[PDB]
Amino acid sequence: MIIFSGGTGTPKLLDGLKEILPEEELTVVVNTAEDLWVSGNLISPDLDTVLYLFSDQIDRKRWWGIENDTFGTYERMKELGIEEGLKLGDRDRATHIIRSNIIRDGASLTDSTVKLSSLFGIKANILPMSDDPVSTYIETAEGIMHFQDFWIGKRGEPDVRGVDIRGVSEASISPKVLEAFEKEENILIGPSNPITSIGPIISLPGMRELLKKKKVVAVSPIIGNAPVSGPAGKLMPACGIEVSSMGVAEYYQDFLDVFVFDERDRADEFAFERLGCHASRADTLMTSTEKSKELAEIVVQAFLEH
Amino acid sequence: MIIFSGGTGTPKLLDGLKEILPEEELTVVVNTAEDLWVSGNLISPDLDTVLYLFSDQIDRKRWWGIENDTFGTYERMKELGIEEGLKLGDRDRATHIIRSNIIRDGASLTDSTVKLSSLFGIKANILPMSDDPVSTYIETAEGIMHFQDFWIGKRGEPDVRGVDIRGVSEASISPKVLEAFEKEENILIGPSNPITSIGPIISLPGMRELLKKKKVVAVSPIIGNAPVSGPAGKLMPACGIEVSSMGVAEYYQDFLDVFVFDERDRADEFAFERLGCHASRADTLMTSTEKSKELAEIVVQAFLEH
Repeated sequence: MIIFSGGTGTPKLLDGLKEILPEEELTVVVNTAEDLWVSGNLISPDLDTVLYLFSDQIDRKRWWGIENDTFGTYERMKELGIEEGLKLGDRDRATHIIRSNIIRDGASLTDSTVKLSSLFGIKANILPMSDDPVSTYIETAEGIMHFQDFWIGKRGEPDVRGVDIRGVSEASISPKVLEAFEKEENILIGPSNPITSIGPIISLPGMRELLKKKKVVAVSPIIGNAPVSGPAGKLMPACGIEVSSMGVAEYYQDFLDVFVFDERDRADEFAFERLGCHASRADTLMTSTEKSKELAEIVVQAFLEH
Repeated sequence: MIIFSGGTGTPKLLDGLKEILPEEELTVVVNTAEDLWVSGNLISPDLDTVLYLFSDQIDRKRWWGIENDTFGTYERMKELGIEEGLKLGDRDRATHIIRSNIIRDGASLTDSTVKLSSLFGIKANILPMSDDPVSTYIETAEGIMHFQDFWIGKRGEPDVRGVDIRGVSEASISPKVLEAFEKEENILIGPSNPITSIGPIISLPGMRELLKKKKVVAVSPIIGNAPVSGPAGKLMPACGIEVSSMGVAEYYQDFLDVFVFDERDRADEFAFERLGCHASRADTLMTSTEKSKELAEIVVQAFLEH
């Protein structure tokens, strides 16, 4: 199975999915539009969260970075009054370095990910959406900046007026992802930000037509009129998208077969049918692995049913 | 006073010199032929050792790196079986990052040294010999490799048959070093390897002729027929130079004015006179700060006696 992952939502679901399906059969296509070179090394946050999740080292408190990691370099630089831009732990930096040394030798982002997977003892097939650079810029009132500066540097406080994913049009779907699509038929879109987390992946050239030829299931990241977390509350409207389960559904309308939204919503299931997709409800608020596992089972059943 | 520094000998002597002269008056011109980009960031080992020595953070046990530094990142990669090429501490890596972010922004190695000096609160004037890239390669029976590969990777075991300082002829003396020379009259060559620690500096185009117009004092790094530490024993003969204080003096013959070698030698003062330089002996074996101080005093006396 192929899972489109980005943000913190999907990795939480993958946390449960990896408990009901053989790891080898799990192919995670990760968003790279957040990738940034920092302190000489490439940081692929969405790629690393999945790598750490599948290697039991993810920090389940923030759902990014390594559990109880040290910050020697980060602290020393802070004493000198220098800010790396994000809290880079020492063990986490090793991943950036190992990945970047591979890239500096000529290998691709996919190559480094495959290697990191072996080093971490991961059986799942973790792959970046593309081997090409893609960056997400948020057009706010205070000017145009990178997603990082906006979400981390500004705590997402600024007001968003637009979103720009640069390079996506010029990018190419990873060769190994196209290979996976050649042997797969089920695609799961995790409950993440449709604009900045998932959008980049589906925005790649040839992806929309590729999804149309497959069974696609998606889980709503919104439980009502606002997402469980993330800057989805601002980024979505700024793109002319209603912040609701119905909005997300309409967004994937072109290729969505099955949709799964939260119980609390209790929305017109007949309305979803109008969009051309079968919808069902479940508890999408994953407060623990067990809750994630229960949502993963409902999702699997969604693929099995006809 | 200007001091040419490289290796571990000169910084040990600087440790004593900074105790008997005002630090603001010490300008250190540092070797950069050992500089390497490692794990995404530039490492200038000779520059850093001096930076750490003048900021009271040098590790006096190995005379490189920071005292009681942590190795979170280094250890993590070791567990994964990946070697960076040398033991990089977390605090030390901060220095490489701060320096590299500056170079990445478009500034020079000298510019980054000025900034790091401010951050560290150093009064001494630390300058790299040149802003241009220079790399020391060691020609062995097993093949040609970088100094680091030979000294750290192979532990200095290979049989040395040649030394190649690449880029030195294309490199230029740092403009700030030329400016410092314009105002200085006394130049000191610390007791370091004359081939790879001092050699690169005096090999820069125009440097030799520049040294002739000044009062130069050198301290022999050889006691007897071998150096106190380092691979000078292999590198010197591999360049047709006899491993002795006399060999060192002949190497600097073109500009040496005063030579200081160890007492354990008792060599013909007529021999040195023939080379055109006043010579005297002293205990050049610096086993402690006090011994370095004692040797630094004799060195200052050498400049005073003229």
